[PDB]
Amino acid sequence: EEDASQLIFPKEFETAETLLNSEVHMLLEHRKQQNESAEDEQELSEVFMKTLNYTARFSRFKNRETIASVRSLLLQKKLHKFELACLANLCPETAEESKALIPSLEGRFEDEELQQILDDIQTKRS
Amino acid sequence: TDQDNEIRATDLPERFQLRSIPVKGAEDDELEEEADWIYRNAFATPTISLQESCDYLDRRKGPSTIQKIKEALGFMRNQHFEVPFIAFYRKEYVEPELHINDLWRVWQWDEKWTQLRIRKENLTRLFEKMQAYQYEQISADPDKPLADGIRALDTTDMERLKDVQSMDELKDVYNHFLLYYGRDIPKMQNAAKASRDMYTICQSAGLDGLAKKFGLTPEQFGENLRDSYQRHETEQFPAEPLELAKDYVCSQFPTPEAVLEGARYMVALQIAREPLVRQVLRQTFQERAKLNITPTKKGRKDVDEAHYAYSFKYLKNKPVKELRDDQFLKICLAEDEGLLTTDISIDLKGVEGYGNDQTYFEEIKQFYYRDEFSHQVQEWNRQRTMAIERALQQFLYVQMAKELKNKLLAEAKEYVIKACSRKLYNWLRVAPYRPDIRVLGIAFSSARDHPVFCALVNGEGEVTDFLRLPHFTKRRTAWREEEREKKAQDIETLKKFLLNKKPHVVTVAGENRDAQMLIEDVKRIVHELDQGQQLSSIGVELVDNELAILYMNSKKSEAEFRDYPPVLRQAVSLARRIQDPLIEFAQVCSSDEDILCLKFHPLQEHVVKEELLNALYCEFINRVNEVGVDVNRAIAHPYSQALIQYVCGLGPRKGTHLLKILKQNNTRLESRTQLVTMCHMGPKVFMNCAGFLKIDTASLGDSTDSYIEVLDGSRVHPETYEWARKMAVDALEYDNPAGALEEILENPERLKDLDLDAFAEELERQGYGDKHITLYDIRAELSCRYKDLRTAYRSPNTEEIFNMLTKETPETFYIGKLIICNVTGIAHRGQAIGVKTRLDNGVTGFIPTKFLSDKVVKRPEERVKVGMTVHCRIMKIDIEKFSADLTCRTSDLMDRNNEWKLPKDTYYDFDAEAADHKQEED
Amino acid sequence: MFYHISLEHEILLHPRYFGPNLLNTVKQKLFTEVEGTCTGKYGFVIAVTTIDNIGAGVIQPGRGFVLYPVKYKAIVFRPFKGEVVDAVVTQVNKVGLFTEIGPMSCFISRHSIPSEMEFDPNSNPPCYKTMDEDIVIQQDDEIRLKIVGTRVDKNDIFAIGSLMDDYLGLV
Repeated sequence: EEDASQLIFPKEFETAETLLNSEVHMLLEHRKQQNESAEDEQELSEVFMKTLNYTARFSRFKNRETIASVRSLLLQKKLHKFELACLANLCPETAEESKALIPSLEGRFEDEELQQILDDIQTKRS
Repeated sequence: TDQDNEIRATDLPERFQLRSIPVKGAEDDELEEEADWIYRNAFATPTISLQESCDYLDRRKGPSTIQKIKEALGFMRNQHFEVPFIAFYRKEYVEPELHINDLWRVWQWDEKWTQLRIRKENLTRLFEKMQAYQYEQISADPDKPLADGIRALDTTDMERLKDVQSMDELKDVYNHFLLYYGRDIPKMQNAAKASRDMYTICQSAGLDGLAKKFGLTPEQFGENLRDSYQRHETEQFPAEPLELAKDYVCSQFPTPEAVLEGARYMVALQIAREPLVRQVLRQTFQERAKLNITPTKKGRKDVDEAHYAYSFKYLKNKPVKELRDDQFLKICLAEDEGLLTTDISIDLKGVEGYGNDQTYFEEIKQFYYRDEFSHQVQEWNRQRTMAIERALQQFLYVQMAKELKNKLLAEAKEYVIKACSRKLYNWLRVAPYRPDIRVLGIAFSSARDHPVFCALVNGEGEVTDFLRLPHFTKRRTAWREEEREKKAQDIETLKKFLLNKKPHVVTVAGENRDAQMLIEDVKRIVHELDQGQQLSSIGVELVDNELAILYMNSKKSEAEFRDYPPVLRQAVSLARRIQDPLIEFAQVCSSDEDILCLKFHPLQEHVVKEELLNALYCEFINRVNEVGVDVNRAIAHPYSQALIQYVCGLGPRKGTHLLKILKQNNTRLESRTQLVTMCHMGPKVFMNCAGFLKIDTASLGDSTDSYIEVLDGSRVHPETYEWARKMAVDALEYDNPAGALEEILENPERLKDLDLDAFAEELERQGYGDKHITLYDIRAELSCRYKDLRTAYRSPNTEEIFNMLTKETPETFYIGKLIICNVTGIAHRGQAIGVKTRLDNGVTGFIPTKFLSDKVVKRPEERVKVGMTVHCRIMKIDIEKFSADLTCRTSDLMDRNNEWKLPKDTYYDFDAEAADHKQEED
Repeated sequence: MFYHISLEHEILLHPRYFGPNLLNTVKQKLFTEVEGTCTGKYGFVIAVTTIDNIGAGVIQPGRGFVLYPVKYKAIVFRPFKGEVVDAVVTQVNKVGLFTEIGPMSCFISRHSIPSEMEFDPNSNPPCYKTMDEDIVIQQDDEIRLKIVGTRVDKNDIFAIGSLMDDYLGLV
């Protein structure tokens, strides 16, 4: 009974901090680099390969500088981690599109500043 | 289900109805377009990779085949004639360019044309709807010029869609259409209904207007690429790229460099999506593409000499044209397992300094360049250079390389399917055994304790008696006395059985090398009977038991012979197979995909199952129709009923229904006419299958009060019965129709006196077309009714016997291969010559004393013992004696000089291989 | 949805490894243990980033082994009902579409597809299409789907998705 429509989440997502697809891609590729140097190592699971390919293909941001800049930008606004991560990973192109994608977003913040934040996300992409 | 009832009633070939895309009539114009399209894409289009012609019926084609293809299309599309009917009764229209197998290719490619035609129709509607909706804005305000973001969907785009000849070109048109009009279609849908990514960012920001100032349109640049020169001169603009960039600067693109960066993407993407650019590059990749392979960490240790990817472990600058047969499939399979990584590129890798090493990007850089030294031109030239650089590497190189790999992979899979078809055709082409019939099939198991079961089948393949020999596998020369006594008793038991039953031929399963020992025992027993002339000579044959094994496993054998053990059941199949391989193969291979259980090709499992299955069943249809099917024999012998489904124009459903009516009426198929009067067969279905169904008129006898047509037991189609009667009348030089036909069959020698050349004109004069081929076929049938065209049975040769018993092939058993053998003794001639070994496949190996070790060997006794396992390398192979010379020297195993290892690829990257293991040592 | 959470796991150690490299074999076993697993409470576990601390292991009487409580920070991918995510089409047939979100696989039912889409068995690549053919989804396409259900199978949760809402389609 936990979803974005209600935002009534467990004590665990209350404690943990969410990550974006580009950060997860960076972390997984770093892990892959460390694993490859390892010798006589139970190789990485095929599931990890599939997840890595998925994360790399849909990575909206390409460098750690861009990721840090986006993180600071979104950290400035008063946004919960779940909405922040969902907007950053999907990256809606229009304010109406984001309103439709995340119902929780509508009715919370004004749309002129949402258009501004969305355009900032677009400009962050490279 | 009700679908089967509809198919049973419909007067169309069952396979035609079962086709995914329903067969529809084709107009003359459509036939002409389809015939040319089929010929270009199916017979006149060489494969990129090296593929040898699989055609085996012939005992390439020019434009003349287009007319033949059109004739074949008309017979199928309009007249609903199946491929077997056309190849057997419409030869004059399709031959000699088109054969039965080629007609299948046309039939297969006929389906491809229809789907491509349908897609073009759908895209045409979409283009028209966009063309109309876009015009709505112009209609309201014609004065206002179209915005730079609103391209004109002119007839050039529409005609380009009409000129599409392939799916790949269709996608280019569709992708090009979406790039410019993809955004507005959802608005188009609402307007039509009511009336009844990174690209879009640059459009909203207005960078599209800037994108038009770079010098050329995507279509213009594509023309330059096509002609390989500056067909269109780039238009220069006064202001520098940065000066125009600041004009488009906004919140989305603050810096001028970002403005140019965003604009540059539009040019690169637009160039990539241009179908003309895509078409030109698509041709370029097919001409200069090269394959590079580098093993992964996993493959660096997994790909040893015995691995199937050893030959292409390292590849450097190997043109795709060099790939042959299923070489690419193995490369893809190795990649699928993570053993290596592939790369398709049009530029040489690590070949710096080679003459004319400029990459494809450099060659076309001058096709979008302005030759001026002005500073502004250089900036614009620099801006132009990066856009194409992005266009090639980011989009065109990636898409085209992927497209080529799919094209290359499909060709490799097609070869594998072609190989599978060849194997099945050879098995089905073997004619029934003809003694120089009653068959005694003998089968045995690899285990020593297992007995030997002999199954006797009469002429119709019905089991009449069987023999069990508990100790037939034992050697009559065994030193132990009881074994000889046990072996001796079984010999006489078979001797008495042979004397009474008098089988015409004895077939022994080629389970293993022990089959040879059984052959000698059976032959010796027959020799004793023939020595005293108490019994005629009985043929002894060795038959592969792969099909027999499948029947032993198949649950169908259980129903037929519940009490017969598996070894005895396979004995029946071996005896049945020699009697008629086609019947056995069809009966053994049921609708449960049991055919795939047979080993056609090593990589037959890596190809499309539906494509492989369709090709295999085509061989059955071709062979079954050629041989013919006897309905009366099937009714009396249910096991032979599996041939009716393969009959032309019947299929599994109608074929099963045909037996049901005949068995329901408790009558026989006395004449072909009964298929319509009694079985209620449609005229179209009758046309396809009437000539391929045989009735044994002589077997009917006087019990059949109704009229019996002698021609019903011949390939002559009912439509040409009057022609056959006329031919018989002319042969005897009469001056009745039922008398000459009967007499000529008894003495057909008078047929040669006929002048069939003259008879052709008379038919042509009265409007029957060219029938010279048909007339010759009619004359041949009169000489011999339903003469078997299958290849005469012959005993397996030495090469086949070695493969049959050892289950080994040259690819898997070759000189220099590393094998494992067990020592069984020391070869003597005190004095010794080497060590004798036995392989797991039954081959007896021999290790000479000199090859027994790197250093000199004094006595072989201490080096190896009986039962010891020694790793050895094959030096020579003696298939005739199932012997092979072996060496176990440590230096030989190491093979530092690579003398024993299999040949590597011509473009093998030895430099990469040397470096890889060199870094490993460090 | 990918997540970064700290979890705890107790690893048992045979006395064979009570040597200088004990702490290393502890983390090696943790990595081999947790990585690749899936759980309903925490979803898939993608990778182990760091190890916060290794508690003092305990000697279990009679048994030779020693147990260590290893608190560790890991990446987990947990989907939710009513969540819009990107997915990759991997196989397309007449019954419907099959997509993948990271490790998870999804199947889109006909009732989750907009009425404009219609099944087409005649096409060579089976696909979902409408008469206008404005949007075409085929194998390897990127789609945006709404998760409608969660079902846990053999310690492997599988989800069913949907694209029935507005603006969910190939972009």
